[PDB]
Amino acid sequence: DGPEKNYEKTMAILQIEAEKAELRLKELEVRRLMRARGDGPWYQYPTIDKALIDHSPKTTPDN
Amino acid sequence: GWVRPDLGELSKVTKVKTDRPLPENPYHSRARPEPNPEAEGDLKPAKHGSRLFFWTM
Repeated sequence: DGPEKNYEKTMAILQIEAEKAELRLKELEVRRLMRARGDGPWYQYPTIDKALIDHSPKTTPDN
Repeated sequence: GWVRPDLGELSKVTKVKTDRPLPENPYHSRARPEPNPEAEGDLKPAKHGSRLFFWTM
């Protein structure tokens, strides 16, 4: 095959691999930022739910 | 001029028409932390698939 085959095809290899390369670098730093600050969808750890608590009046007043 | 309260009658829960204002913050609670950034958008295919090592898909 001529050179337009391998040329445009190798372009496709490089562009796909470059976007994959930069997405990886973003993911490493995004994962770091999420684990450090915690303001993210993932890396969130379980906390006790409020609905378990009871608001009904108790025996003692001061509660 | 009194009446002996019947059994169970005095234990009835009752309503009191007090004019005291409601305690807005009885527990003296502070401001609460804002929720995490919520999730939105639609799920699109992962760009370049797995993107793990040499796996092209």
